[PDB]
Amino acid sequence: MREIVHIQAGQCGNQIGAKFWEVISDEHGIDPTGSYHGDSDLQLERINVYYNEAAGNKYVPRAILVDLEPGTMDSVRSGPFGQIFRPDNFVFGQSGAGNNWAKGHYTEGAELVDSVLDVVRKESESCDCLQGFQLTHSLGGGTGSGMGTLLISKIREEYPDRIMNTFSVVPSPKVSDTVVEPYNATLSVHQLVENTDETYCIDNEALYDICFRTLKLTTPTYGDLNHLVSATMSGVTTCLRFPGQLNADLRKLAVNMVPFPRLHFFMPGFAPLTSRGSQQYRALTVPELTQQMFDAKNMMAACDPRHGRYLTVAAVFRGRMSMKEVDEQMLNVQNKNSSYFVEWIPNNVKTAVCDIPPRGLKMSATFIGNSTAIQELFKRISEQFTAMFRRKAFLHWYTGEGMDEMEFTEAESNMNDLVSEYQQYQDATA
Amino acid sequence: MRECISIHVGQAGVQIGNACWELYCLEHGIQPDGQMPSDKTIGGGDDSFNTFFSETGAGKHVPRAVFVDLEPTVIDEVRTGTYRQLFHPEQLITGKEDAANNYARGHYTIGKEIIDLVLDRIRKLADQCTGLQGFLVFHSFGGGTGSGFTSLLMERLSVDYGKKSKLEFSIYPAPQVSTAVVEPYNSILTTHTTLEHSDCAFMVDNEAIYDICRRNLDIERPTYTNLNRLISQIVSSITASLRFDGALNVDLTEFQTNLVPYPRIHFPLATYAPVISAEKAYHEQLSVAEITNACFEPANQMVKCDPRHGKYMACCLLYRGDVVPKDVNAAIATIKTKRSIQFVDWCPTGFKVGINYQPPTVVPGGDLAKVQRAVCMLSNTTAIAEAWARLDHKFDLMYAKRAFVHWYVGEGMEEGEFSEAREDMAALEKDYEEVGVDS
Amino acid sequence: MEVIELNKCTSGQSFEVILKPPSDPSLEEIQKKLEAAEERRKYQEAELLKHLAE
Amino acid sequence: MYTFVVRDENSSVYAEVSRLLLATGQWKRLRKDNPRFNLMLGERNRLPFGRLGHEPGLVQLVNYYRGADKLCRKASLVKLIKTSPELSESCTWFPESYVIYPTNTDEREVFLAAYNRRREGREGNVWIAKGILISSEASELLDFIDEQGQVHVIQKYLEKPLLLEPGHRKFDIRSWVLVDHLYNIYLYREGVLRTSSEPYNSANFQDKTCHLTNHCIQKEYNYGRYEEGNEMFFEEFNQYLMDALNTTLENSILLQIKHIIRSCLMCIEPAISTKHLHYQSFQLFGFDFMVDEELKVWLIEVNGAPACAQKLYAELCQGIVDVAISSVFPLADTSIFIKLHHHHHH
Ligand SMILES: CN[C@H](C(=O)N[C@H](C(=O)N(C)[C@H](/C=C(/C)C(=O)O)C(C)C)C(C)(C)C)C(C)(C)c1ccccc1
Ligand SMILES: Nc1nc2c(ncn2[C@@H]2O[C@H](COP(=O)(O)OP(=O)(O)OP(=O)(O)O)[C@@H](O)[C@H]2O)c(=O)[nH]1
Ligand SMILES: Nc1ncnc2c1ncn2[C@@H]1O[C@H](COP(=O)(O)OP(=O)(O)CP(=O)(O)O)[C@@H](O)[C@H]1O
Ligand SMILES: Nc1nc2c(ncn2[C@@H]2O[C@H](COP(=O)(O)OP(=O)(O)O)[C@@H](O)[C@H]2O)c(=O)[nH]1
Ligand SMILES: [Ca+2]
Ligand SMILES: [Ca+2]
Ligand SMILES: [Ca+2]
Ligand SMILES: [Mg+2]
Ligand SMILES: [Mg+2]
Repeated sequence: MREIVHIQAGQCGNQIGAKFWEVISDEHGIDPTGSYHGDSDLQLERINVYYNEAAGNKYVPRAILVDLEPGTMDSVRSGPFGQIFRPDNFVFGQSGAGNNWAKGHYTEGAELVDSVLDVVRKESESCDCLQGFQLTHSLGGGTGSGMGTLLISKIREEYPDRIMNTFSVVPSPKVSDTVVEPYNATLSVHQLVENTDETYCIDNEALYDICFRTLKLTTPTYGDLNHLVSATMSGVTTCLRFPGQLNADLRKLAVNMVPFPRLHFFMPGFAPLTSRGSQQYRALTVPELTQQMFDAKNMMAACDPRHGRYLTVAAVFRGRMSMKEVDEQMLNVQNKNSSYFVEWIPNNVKTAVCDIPPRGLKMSATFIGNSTAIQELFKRISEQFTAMFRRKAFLHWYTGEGMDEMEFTEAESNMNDLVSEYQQYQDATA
Repeated sequence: MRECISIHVGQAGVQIGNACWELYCLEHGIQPDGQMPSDKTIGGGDDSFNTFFSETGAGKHVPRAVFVDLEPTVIDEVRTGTYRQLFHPEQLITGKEDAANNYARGHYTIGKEIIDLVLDRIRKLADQCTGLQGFLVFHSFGGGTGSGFTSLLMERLSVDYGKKSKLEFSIYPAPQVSTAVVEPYNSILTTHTTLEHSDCAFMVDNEAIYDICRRNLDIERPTYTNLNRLISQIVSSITASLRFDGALNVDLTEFQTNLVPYPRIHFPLATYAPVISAEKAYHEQLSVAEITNACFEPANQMVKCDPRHGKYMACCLLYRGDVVPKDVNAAIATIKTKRSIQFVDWCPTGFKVGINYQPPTVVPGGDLAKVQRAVCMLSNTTAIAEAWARLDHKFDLMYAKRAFVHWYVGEGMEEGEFSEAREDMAALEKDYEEVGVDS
Repeated sequence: MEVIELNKCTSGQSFEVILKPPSDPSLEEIQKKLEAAEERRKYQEAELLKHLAE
Repeated sequence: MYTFVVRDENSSVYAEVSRLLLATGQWKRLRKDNPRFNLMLGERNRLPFGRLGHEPGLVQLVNYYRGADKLCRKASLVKLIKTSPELSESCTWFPESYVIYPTNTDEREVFLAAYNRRREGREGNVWIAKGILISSEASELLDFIDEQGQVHVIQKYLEKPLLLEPGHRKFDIRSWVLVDHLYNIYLYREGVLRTSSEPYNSANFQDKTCHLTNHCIQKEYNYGRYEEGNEMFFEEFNQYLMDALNTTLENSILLQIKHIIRSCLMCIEPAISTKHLHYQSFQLFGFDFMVDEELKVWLIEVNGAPACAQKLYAELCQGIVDVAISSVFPLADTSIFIKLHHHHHH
């Protein structure tokens, strides 16, 4: 009734994208066949935000699956919720993008993009009132990063008055040794600053450190990293999918979260942090959730929030608990750390409560923060980029696909401009 | 008998309208289906309640009401709820997508594509009216629709109904239940734009109401339903003289005369007592003196502010229940000696009193206890400017950095509309200070 | 002190007690305002599409 | 962790209170426009009382009582005493006084009414203006008033002051009064006499290093002769009243002082009390008294932002913290004040 079209791109995009559909499909009681078997009408009231209905009261994700190689899409197709996705919404090439932004954005990806738009268009046309698009992808490879940003540009051309949202996985050398990731990610960030409204920065640095240091997993796998992504995605989309007042559509979230059009990069956090499988036996009290969701160690972006100031925050508490105690605790964090919240945006913290908890938990909290400390993320990428770029290293892979050095220089500059704007507001004062 | 049309705009306006017409129906013994056993002129008449209801040959009483929202969820609840039959489908107008908490989107962008339709549905009510006096408009200051579309609508009713009166019921934004950080921006924008078009406006600060609910109804965390039931009693109290026989405030014109000598200063403070929880086992019934005296407690006001530090230009007391003038006069005598009540020099120090013998009606299973006697004081006091001050300060903080402004520019509004709206409020706070303070 | 304008009826009564005496836009101009805002949105949108085209 | 903000840099007293609060390590100071404070120490002008008590989750307290200015401007004080029946024109501890404006309300004519029954009794007829001049001659003040610009006060001058010996000196008494959030009225046990240093010259009024007892106007013209800084404290002045007059401070003066303080503040309690309000106030006042040769006490003025005297800062500021603030915001884990209460039954 206010529909969202979801797109997932590349290996990473499709991996987390699949996990997201598994998790939410279960929260809304949909099963692999696409049949509702839940026991609550809360589950269905806003089901049309993410699912189309079908013959036999069937629910079908409004989800387009994109990759330049077939590999992962056969892994999607024959995973648990593989059957649920609409088969003509699988759009795949044959060659792959070889971790190369330029191929995904300018050569190999441009061949495929028209067919993805045809599928987007067919999905946009059956929509009573389309709100926008959410894209899942990594920024360190070639398809999700290069082709993903190409798509975004093209969708905004056809739907310039719809909201664009991404969950963008930021690369880290603690997780990948592919040497051109900083290039691919600086080029993507350039696109993102210009053409999205909200971006969830999901930093592989942070997910790895959480797995290792806090969940005591000595050999984290992508499965462990993605469990954290899917929990966060479940949490940050709760207000869109369940009945509610605050940030209940993409536009309203954006208005609440983005004071300046370029500063739309969000830090998500989650409490309690869990590892897959192992159960959690104690429920958290509302104070523990509050203290934890705001903890640096619970952030999915590896930035220290005490190094910045929060422009805006949204908090979402899930489960059966006292709204009185939540308001009190929410108020106590701000009044006890008020200097970390910009005083020139009054009442910048907003709080929602959904009665349905996530599977496996009695109580949970998701935090979405637009903080100036995210600049640490962009500096880090920028340092890694510069170390290579100043010797023009690895550039032949990009110039061989038509690109000029100028395009790298513009991108580095735009990301350095972004970083300094965060700084500007960090320092501001009334 | 002259008719009145109620326009309810955006979620807050609609939900509060819902609450008011439920109460109006219980007060005049009108049932959910619209039938009124006590009404003996079947198919028409010019009784006092007909100011708010029109009649059909089938014996059916229907609100002189129009609900408008730019999204449909909330007006759908009206369409399928207990009072579904009361209203005609043409009175309930909805859009597809809402103003997203943005005045500009509600004024300029979505306003355009729906204003003409709404004016037309209003005109269909005004043509069942032998002698329309004007409109009561209900909205939030902070919503996109509530602020942006209402101000556009107000501009248009001035044009298509120039000689008609317009009263507002306006919800002033409170962080404890607000849904947008831009509520200050919208609130100033819509105030600037609506000020010349409004004759008398009754503000209700959600903060005041929310606390009255915690403090006096023992509600751990008030919902809109709690808030709105309380608000609807105040409104009902205010409108009672239009819907019942009496000689005070019998028409919209009289509200302006009795409450608003200086036109821009048209924001009377409402104070209400007593508010008593229905769960309270033992309640000692409050006297006339006691509830009158409670009218000068800030804790009972619709807006928290301190009238001791301003001046009055007018004051009405509206009593419901077992009350006689003798008691009111004695209560006012003791209260004058005990309290700080300074009128402006160019006004008589007095009170206009209205007694309606029927005690307040409460919604069954509501949170409010039935009481023998209640009162609602309406006072035009410069103390209310404190609410303007608060809202302006917050606007200043944000606008100094241009935070969020791009969202408004992006809908076609010019930045300079911000400073112009803010200049108009600066002058407003100036007018309240000239009137209210000396040295 | 001094009660006045006492009015009584079956439903209630009213009176005044006095303790102390004293001592606009046209339909046109609107359609315009809305139309200028809309042009401003069309220009903003055209500049973006111009940019996407480059 | 309680929090607070400071909006008057120039306040001797609240400078000290900041320091004392910080030093508990349970108070954190904020930047002056951060709205999320328990406590404001406010500016002297256009303090935004209208923005207080609307931050949820915070009990809020301010160090001024909105409305107390009516006590503390000479114009308003004079007005308050005549007009308030609890005080009245009968009032015997305030000097006969009159509000007068330039000609650029007024009660000039009514001033004359009394001026020409002292010139028709040939007795004392010295008056004082409010930049400040004493004269026997009406028009030398009236023409002095219009020629200055502001609204002023004319007040019977006290021709027969009590004089200290050695010195034949003049003085005023300054008492510090703290009113807390419950409207407890606390009189600080230490007060101070602000002495003249130069024998009280009766028949000449220009040489004003003897007629005015202001700490600043003594300095900048025998300063330090009989006592440090022209400040006699109470042990001393009591002792001197014992020796020289056979009485005590308590009996001859302090009862009148307590009485005068109570009456002034009870008078305005209904207009300024914060008892039922959404924010809470307290305030330190300085009351200024004259004493005549008969040991009759007269109220001169009330100061809404008084400064303390050097020796006493420490003890007073500690006591402000103890009773005004930590009563509202308790810490974990010898009373310098005398509480003014009195319920006589009639
Ligand atoms: C050699 N690089 C290591 C690596 O790629 N390790 C791989 C690794 O740990 N991988 C690929 C995990 C992923 C999965 C699915 C898994 O099943 O292990 C991590 C990165 C999440 C692997 C498979 C070569 C052992 C890495 C962890 C990035 C590393 C970086 C800095 C310092 C030390 C180790
Ligand atoms: N008292 C009260 N306040 C409400 C209610 N609903 C919303 N509000 C308040 O009104 C403001 C939000 O405005 P809404 O009326 O929701 O906005 P709208 O008019 O629907 O505007 P859009 O959704 O932006 O199109 C906030 O201050 C809310 O607390 C209600 O039922 N009662
Ligand atoms: N009626 C009167 N009779 C005798 N002396 C008087 C008087 N009125 C004022 N004085 C003297 O003049 C001095 C200064 O007057 P006043 O105290 O009113 O001015 P001020 O407010 O600038 C100083 P402060 O604020 O500390 O009291 C007094 O301390 C007193 O010595
Ligand atoms: N968190 C997470 N990161 C991934 C996953 N798969 C790949 N990555 C990261 O994504 C980047 C590689 O992009 P990939 O999606 O594999 O390239 P593409 O398929 O061409 O888009 C590197 O930063 C990898 O560490 C995953 O499943 N989860
Ligand atoms: Ca090819
Ligand atoms: Ca094609
Ligand atoms: Ca009838
Ligand atoms: Mg791959
Ligand atoms: Mg709405």
